[PDB]
Amino acid sequence: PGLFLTLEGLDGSGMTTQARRLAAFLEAQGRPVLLTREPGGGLPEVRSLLLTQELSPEAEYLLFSADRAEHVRKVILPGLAAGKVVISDRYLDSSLAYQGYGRGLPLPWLREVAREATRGLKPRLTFLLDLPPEAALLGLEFFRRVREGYLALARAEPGRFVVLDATLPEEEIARAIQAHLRPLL
Amino acid sequence: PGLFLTLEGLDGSGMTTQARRLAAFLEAQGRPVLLTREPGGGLPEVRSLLLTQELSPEAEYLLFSADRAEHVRKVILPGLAAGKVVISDRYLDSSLAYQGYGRGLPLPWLREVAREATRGLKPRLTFLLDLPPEAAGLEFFRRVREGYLALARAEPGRFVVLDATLPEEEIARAIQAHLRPLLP
Repeated sequence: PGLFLTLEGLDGSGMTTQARRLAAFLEAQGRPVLLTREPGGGLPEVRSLLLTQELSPEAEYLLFSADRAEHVRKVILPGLAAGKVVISDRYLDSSLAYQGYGRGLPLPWLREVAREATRGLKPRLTFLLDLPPEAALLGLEFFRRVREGYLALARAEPGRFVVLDATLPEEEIARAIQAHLRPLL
Repeated sequence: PGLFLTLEGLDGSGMTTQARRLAAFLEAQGRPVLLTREPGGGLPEVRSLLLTQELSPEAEYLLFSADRAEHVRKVILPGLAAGKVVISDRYLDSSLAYQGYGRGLPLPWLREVAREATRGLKPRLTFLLDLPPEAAGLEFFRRVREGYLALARAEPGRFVVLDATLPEEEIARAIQAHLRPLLP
């Protein structure tokens, strides 16, 4: 059957740690799991470029989208087809937050592009690890737009987003995530 | 105000040669010219990623679009703003023909992606060098070749369809003939 779960938030919100703890939880339960991430899960070279290059928001988004399109087709959908729980550390909501709310691109266009890039694939649950930019493990105005952008996305889809306080101890966050996930297993 | 011109067609149709000769002709008319190309005129690294093995048509198109977005923004629009004739060896019609007609991606999606990527910028004229597909698998090239001709049928004022098998000098003179009413 397969279950698709994502993690989202600012860099340093503990997403990689929590994706690893979630994967381990599922391993403990005997449930096959695939852990993956964006950018780079589709086209690793995109990650390397976005690291080095200054690009227009449109070009940045379109590169992210290409990576995502490959990621969905070659990694995520085949994992789900095998009945795995697939966890992605970042997915489309990251582009919406950073390129949309952060860099100002219009959301309906972002979503139209994404419609064919993702083959319409949506996470069943998305865990947003919310904190102020100053708490992540001026220049801050961008990151505040992104943080508020994520909160905006979450309030628009309360049936998909679970918003957690990312400044809580690591173990407590993991237990909150497990609690939210248990009904879906 | 500038003038935006493109060349299109199958690879080996002589597009690069015609782009070059066109730039020369225009400079001889005292017109400043910017000669550019896709892929690579926006993000030269897109050429490596484009060769990625078994790349999905969607990913391929999105890669071309990223380069195209940077190309329009950083090269072509600033060129036009400076009053240059900008000639691009390939532009959006390349994606529509190859990724749309060839690889089967839906045209309306290709266009909606392109709307922001290109900021609606369209060439005044596009010279389509129509080449037999066996000269460019063959089934793919036949779709692409025919796809281009469909595009040209659909926008008959913008497209100038030329026989790629004619001598270079004849093609160049035909391009020159279509351009004279846009020059003083």
